Amino acid sequence: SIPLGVIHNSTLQVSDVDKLVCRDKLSSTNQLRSVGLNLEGNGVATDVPSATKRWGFRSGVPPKVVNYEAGEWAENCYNLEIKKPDGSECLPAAPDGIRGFPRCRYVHKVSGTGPCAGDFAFHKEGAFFLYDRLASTVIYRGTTFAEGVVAFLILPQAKKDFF
Amino acid sequence: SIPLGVIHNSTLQVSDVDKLVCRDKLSSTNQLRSVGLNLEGNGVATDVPSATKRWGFRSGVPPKVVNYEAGEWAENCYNLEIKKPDGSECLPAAPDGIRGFPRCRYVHKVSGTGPCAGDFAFHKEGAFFLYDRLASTVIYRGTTFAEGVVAFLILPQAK
Amino acid sequence: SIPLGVIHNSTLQVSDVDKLVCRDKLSSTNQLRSVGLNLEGNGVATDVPSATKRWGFRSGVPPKVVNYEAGEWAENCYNLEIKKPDGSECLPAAPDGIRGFPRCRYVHKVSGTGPCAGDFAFHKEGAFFLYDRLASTVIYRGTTFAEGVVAFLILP
Amino acid sequence: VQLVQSGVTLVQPGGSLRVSCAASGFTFSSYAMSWVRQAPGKGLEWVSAISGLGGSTYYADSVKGRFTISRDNSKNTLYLQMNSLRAEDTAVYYCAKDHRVWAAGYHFDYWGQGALVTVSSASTKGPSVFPLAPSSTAALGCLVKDYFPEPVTVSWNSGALTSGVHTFPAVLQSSGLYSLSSVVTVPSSSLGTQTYICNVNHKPSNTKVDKKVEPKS
Amino acid sequence: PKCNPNLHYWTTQDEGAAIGLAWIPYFGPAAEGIYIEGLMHNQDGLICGLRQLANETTQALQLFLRATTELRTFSILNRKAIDFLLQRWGGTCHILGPDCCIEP
Amino acid sequence: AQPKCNPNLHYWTTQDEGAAIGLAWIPYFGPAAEGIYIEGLMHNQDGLICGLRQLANETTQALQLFLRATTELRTFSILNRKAIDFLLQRWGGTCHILGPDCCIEP
Amino acid sequence: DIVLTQSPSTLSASVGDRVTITCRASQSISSWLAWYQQKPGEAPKLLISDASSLESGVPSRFSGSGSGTEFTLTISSLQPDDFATYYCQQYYSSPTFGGGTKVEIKTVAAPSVFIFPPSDEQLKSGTASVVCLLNNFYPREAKVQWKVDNALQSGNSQESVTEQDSKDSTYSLSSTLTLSKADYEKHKVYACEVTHQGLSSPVTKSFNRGE
Ligand SMILES: *[C@@H]1O[C@H](CO)[C@@H](O[C@@H]2O[C@H](CO)[C@@H](O[C@@H]3O[C@H](CO[C@H]4O[C@H](CO)[C@@H](O)[C@H](O)[C@@H]4O[C@@H]4O[C@H](CO)[C@@H](O[C@@H]5O[C@H](CO)[C@H](O)[C@H](O)[C@H]5O)[C@H](O)[C@H]4NC(C)=O)[C@@H](O)[C@H](O[C@H]4O[C@H](CO)[C@@H](O)[C@H](O)[C@@H]4O[C@@H]4O[C@H](CO)[C@@H](O)[C@H](O)[C@H]4NC(C)=O)[C@@H]3O)[C@H](O)[C@H]2NC(C)=O)[C@H](O)[C@H]1NC(C)=O
Ligand SMILES: *[C@@H]1O[C@H](CO)[C@@H](O[C@@H]2O[C@H](CO)[C@@H](O[C@@H]3O[C@H](CO[C@H]4O[C@H](CO)[C@@H](O)[C@H](O)[C@@H]4O[C@@H]4O[C@H](CO)[C@@H](O[C@@H]5O[C@H](CO)[C@H](O)[C@H](O)[C@H]5O)[C@H](O)[C@H]4NC(C)=O)[C@@H](O)[C@H](O[C@H]4O[C@H](CO)[C@@H](O)[C@H](O)[C@@H]4O[C@@H]4O[C@H](CO)[C@@H](O)[C@H](O)[C@H]4NC(C)=O)[C@@H]3O)[C@H](O)[C@H]2NC(C)=O)[C@H](O)[C@H]1NC(C)=O
Ligand SMILES: *[C@@H]1O[C@H](CO)[C@@H](O[C@@H]2O[C@H](CO)[C@@H](O[C@@H]3O[C@H](CO[C@H]4O[C@H](CO)[C@@H](O)[C@H](O)[C@@H]4O[C@@H]4O[C@H](CO)[C@@H](O)[C@H](O)[C@H]4NC(C)=O)[C@@H](O)[C@H](O[C@H]4O[C@H](CO)[C@@H](O)[C@H](O)[C@@H]4O[C@@H]4O[C@H](CO)[C@@H](O)[C@H](O)[C@H]4NC(C)=O)[C@@H]3O)[C@H](O)[C@H]2NC(C)=O)[C@H](O)[C@H]1NC(C)=O
Ligand SMILES: *[C@@H]1O[C@H](CO[C@@H]2O[C@@H](C)[C@@H](O)[C@@H](O)[C@@H]2O)[C@@H](O[C@@H]2O[C@H](CO)[C@@H](O)[C@H](O)[C@H]2NC(C)=O)[C@H](O)[C@H]1NC(C)=O
Ligand SMILES: *[C@@H]1O[C@H](CO)[C@@H](O)[C@H](O)[C@H]1NC(C)=O
Ligand SMILES: *[C@@H]1O[C@H](CO)[C@@H](O)[C@H](O)[C@H]1NC(C)=O
Repeated sequence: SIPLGVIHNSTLQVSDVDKLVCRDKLSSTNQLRSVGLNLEGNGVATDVPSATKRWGFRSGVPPKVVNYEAGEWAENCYNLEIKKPDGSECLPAAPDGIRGFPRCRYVHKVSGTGPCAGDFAFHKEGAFFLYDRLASTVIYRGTTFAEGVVAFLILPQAKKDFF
Repeated sequence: SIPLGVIHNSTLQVSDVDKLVCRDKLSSTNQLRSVGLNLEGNGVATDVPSATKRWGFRSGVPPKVVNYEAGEWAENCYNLEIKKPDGSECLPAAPDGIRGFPRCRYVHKVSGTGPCAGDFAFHKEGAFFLYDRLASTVIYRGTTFAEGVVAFLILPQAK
Repeated sequence: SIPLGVIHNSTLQVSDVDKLVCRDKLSSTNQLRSVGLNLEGNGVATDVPSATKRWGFRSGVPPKVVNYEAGEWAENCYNLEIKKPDGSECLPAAPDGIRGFPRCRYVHKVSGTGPCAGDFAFHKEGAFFLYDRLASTVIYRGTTFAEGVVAFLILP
Repeated sequence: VQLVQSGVTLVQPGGSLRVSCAASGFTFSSYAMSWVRQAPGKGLEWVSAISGLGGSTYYADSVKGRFTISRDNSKNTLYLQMNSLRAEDTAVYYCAKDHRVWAAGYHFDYWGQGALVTVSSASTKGPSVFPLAPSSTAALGCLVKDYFPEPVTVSWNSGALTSGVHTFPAVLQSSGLYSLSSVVTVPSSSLGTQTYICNVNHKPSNTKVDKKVEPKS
Repeated sequence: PKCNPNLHYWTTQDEGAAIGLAWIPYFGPAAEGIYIEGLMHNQDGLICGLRQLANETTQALQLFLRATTELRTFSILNRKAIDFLLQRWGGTCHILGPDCCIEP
Repeated sequence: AQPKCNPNLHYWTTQDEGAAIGLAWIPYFGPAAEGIYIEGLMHNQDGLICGLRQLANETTQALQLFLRATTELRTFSILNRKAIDFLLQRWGGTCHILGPDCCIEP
Repeated sequence: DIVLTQSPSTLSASVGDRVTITCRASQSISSWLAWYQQKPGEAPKLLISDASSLESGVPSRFSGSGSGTEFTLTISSLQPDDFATYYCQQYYSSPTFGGGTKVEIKTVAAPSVFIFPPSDEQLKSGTASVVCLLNNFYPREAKVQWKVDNALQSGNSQESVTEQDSKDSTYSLSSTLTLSKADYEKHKVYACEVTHQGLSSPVTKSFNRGE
């Protein structure tokens, strides 16, 4: 089961699947929210050379996309134009309904030649590539993105801490 | 949230979200069904000159599609083939799985040249463009459509 | 009223829509599962000539795709490359996200000319065409598939 | 096509109050209503809105917590239930009807007379009348102090002197007690031979006092 | 506001008519002919009120369509069924309570 | 002594009921896709912000196995499925009064 | 959210004079705008809606124009009934009313200055209030400062302005200075300074305590 966080009065704990607590009250589906959090903001140095190390190309694995409703302002964002020595495009075109990251204070352009072994590019650490309300495991050409991860939490009704 | 009407007996009333009535019974998912209603019933003019004025082109807004299970027979329906002086098509091609309106008594075909100030065409009044069980905010080329809006109601079928 | 089977005592009992059984317990969504079953289990002829006769071309019917979580190892699988006398392609290309069948002991490849009067190719008996966790009513070009049917069960 | 609000109301801090907006002369359910409040000396402020059907309810960011709006199509009446009242919420509340759009937009052609709600919460007490002695044409007046709540009526000689009389609007004080001042201008020669008595009639506190103004050295 | 007291609606129903032999994909019905016809009449309230709800439903639906990133949203109906169940039994159900639907 | 986490969370999000007005939802006169989002800031709390970053990093492990198993290119039902499991665990089986699994108080 | 602003607050005008009010919204609300009219003690009355079309029963002289952010309400001829506060509401964003435009008529009159000491009965209660009276002065603009022993007093003064009188068309203003019994006795001299357009030199009226 995918982990699900719960919020308590000025305290946050995690809800186990097996344990059944009747104290928790879910009045409506609006309470549930998906929040993306960028990996850049927590605990890593933001620089172009280190970003290339984390990304890598792999084949035989189909891409998967998951939507995230909530997101965080990104200080650094990456736009990729990458081709091969023959001029072919390493990254696939962005599908319909997918847009660049909404909030980016600085967008670093990267245009360079690379070997590109494999059809799609995946993250070595496993961090998702943020997009506009869609998290994807593969990079898309000419689309501003951020490195981030998604969480699922339950929001309390009595007081509004989020949204 | 989204308004949801309930029908107790042969009358439609709406229940506010905050209040909770236990007498209301939802037996299965089949009770809930989405019904589109065409603008013809609302007494608006169905003439071609007024319909083209209500529609307008806009960019920067992505298209959205919503499904409706039930729909109403339309007396007047519109099919659009529209190009510019350079021959470019203002409206996009119909996506896979989308078809024209099933029941239309009259299909108006209007082919003329005009400027499009936007990538997609939206309804100024906000009415959805009817299709085959898919409602979209943008017009699609060469697909018969009707002007309508969608509602969601609860039906107490078995008791 | 899609049929839903339940296994309680390891014997099939029938759940009528009107009936309500409180003893059955649904703890989580993982309990529910969709299992496809191939026609090979039903004793149908597994040779290519019988399979191509069951399929036929039809227009005016849009294709539909349904997902199945579980599937069965197939002894025989069929891949179709079929064109017309003018060289046009009889079947459409496989859509994105759809892949060939993972487990096939024998993959029969038929490349030949055929009448292909229709937009899509459908099964006369009504059996679905197995695909990687996606069941489709129409055949796709150059994609290994199996003939099967889908069921929905509750796991205790 | 007329909307009727509640006449008068008075409350306490955090108190609960209901305002009823009556509607007649035209189809109610067809249109969507809304509430608009006007603070004294301040511009109009939108309170809450409800759709013609009643399924959708709308509240302001400040008003969403403590206010609740409801309407009944059968009675053609709009009820705004007010909870957790504050001093900032003291305003005349208006209810109106849609000008043009049918259950779509919030335009307002026709407004109700308005309902007065005062959350100041102060014990009702009689006003203290202090006369203002003239000087040296001569000006004299009476000062009303520490009165609650509104209104306060000022008349001279039981209305015998209506002319050259200026009743200034009420002013709120730091203590939360209103104060009013009224003056009159009369000839200097007529001051000695005539007597001027200001009448203050306060209904809630039942305080009616007539204070004559005499200038002495 | 002009209203049409007669509602002639075309729709498909899964449960209502199960005929058989029409499910086979080769011999199945044409795209134009799958729909069935129905007529609603002799009612002043139900027919006109339905048109009133859909005109107003567009307001809340538009904000939902803008919020969702899906090009095609089929989950609107499924979400309401969850909210209905969550409002009553989501929390602890107290016997003889206003929110709880339990009667001894 | 642990300033690796950022206690200030400035978040971009969408607006559910935020705007109660009815003259702007129409897409033609509506705001652009870039401008629909609303901003908010959470501050002066160390626990709530850091714990949020902690859960998603751990959730990524279990989430990856789900995306690989499902053939859907885009899965929007992950959050909605959780709401179904919430109700199924409590009221799915026979609910016994004064029981541990059943939520009923007399 | 979005809050529109009004350039004129108080505009002087006369009968039969063209009046133009400018209401500019911060964002682009396109053509959705309305103007309202509120008389003293009276409910607001709809003047115009959508900035193009006039409500039925509204005089034809009133008109408006402008698109997008810019809006102008224009009255070709002003009438006696036309004196009221005007607000502009835009329906695009959260409902927001303007600051309002009050319309008045503007000769010049000289303010009469009258200062009254606290009454003797008021002293026994322990509170002393000094009242400075301004009467029969238009235009409306005026400024009243309190000077106690040649010292400016800020925050301790309360003022009120009456409505224009129909007959003589003259406003009246009263300023009240409230102090404790002890503070009043310490300072011997209390003064009231009045600044007005009619008076070339601001006139000051002062009195001595206990005199
Ligand atoms: C839910 O159902 C609702 C009800 O049906 C529906 O609400 C409708 O919304 C429509 C939005 O577009 C609205 O259409 C507007 O109508 C304006 C009126 O124009 C008159 O003249 C037109 C040209 O001849 C006619 O075609 C119109 O029918 C209309 O004619 C009559 O007008 C009177 C009022 O003058 C009206 O009486 C009203 O009746 C109702 C009850 O029925 C109430 O009793 C009202 O109190 C009463 O006043 C009549 O009903 C009406 N019809 C008949 C047969 O008599 C029109 O002016 C609007 O155009 C402007 O906006 C559009 C937006 O697209 C712009 O494109 C356009 O350019 C206009 O802007 C101005 O254009 C001028 C051009 O010369 C220009 O000079 C100006 O500068 C410019 N203004 C600027 C830039 O600011 C618009 O078409 C319709 O009236 C509404 N329905 C009703 C009954 O009022 C709602 O949409 C539905 N919702 C959904 C989701 O489906
Ligand atoms: C959740 O959040 C977690 C925390 O952010 C995150 O955990 C991170 O996982 C990463 C896994 O990839 C991990 O990165 C690894 O780090 C290894 C350490 O090498 C250090 O030194 C190198 C040489 O100078 C540097 O280049 C490296 O950047 C790295 O930098 C230092 O790392 C240490 C160790 O963590 C760190 O010290 C730690 O500090 C904290 C306090 O800050 C505590 O005190 C700890 O006790 C202390 O250890 C330093 O701070 C840090 N420096 C600075 C300046 O901060 C590195 O060796 C790894 O690379 C190789 O190993 C992996 C193992 O498989 C290979 O995958 C990888 O590709 C490398 O292997 C070689 O790669 C070559 C290039 O591709 C290839 O050619 C070779 O073939 C291949 N080798 C072989 C045999 O094939 C790796 O970079 C990171 O450190 C973790 N975070 C932290 C803070 O430590 C987690 O991923 C998140 N999860 C999700 C789901 O979001
Ligand atoms: C669920 O599981 C079900 C059970 O397995 C399964 O049902 C199966 O459905 C298919 C439907 O096509 C059916 O196939 C039909 O079989 C008819 C029987 O034909 C005989 O003879 C042939 C030739 O020798 C044998 O190969 C057959 O096995 C069968 O032998 C036995 O016959 C007896 C009856 O006497 C049965 O009881 C036995 O079961 C059967 N088998 C065995 C092992 O004993 C066959 O006639 C059918 O052909 C006709 O109908 C088609 C319908 O589309 C036409 O397309 C076709 O052209 C034929 O129509 C006419 O036939 C005339 C005959 O001469 C011709 O002259 C005409 O020209 C021709 N056309 C016209 C227009 O007139 C058909 O092939 C299977 O038999 C059946 N399974 C079983 C076990 O019976 C379901 O599909 C499963 N569903 C799912 C979803 O999986
Ligand atoms: C969450 O809790 C705060 C504060 O509550 C106190 O501090 C907590 C950490 C915990 O120790 C509690 O047991 C304490 O009571 C709430 O803030 C107060 O809420 C009350 C109403 O419940 C209100 O009267 C006070 O003015 C608030 N301020 C205080 C007491 O500091 C808060 O309302 C709770 N809800 C959330 C999630 O914000
Ligand atoms: C059903 O609706 C009709 C409407 O005329 C009403 O008379 C009746 O009381 C309602 N209830 C029934 C028939 O149980
Ligand atoms: C299930 O069936 C088996 C068959 O051997 C039987 O022994 C058992 O009692 C049945 N019930 C349960 C709960 O296992």
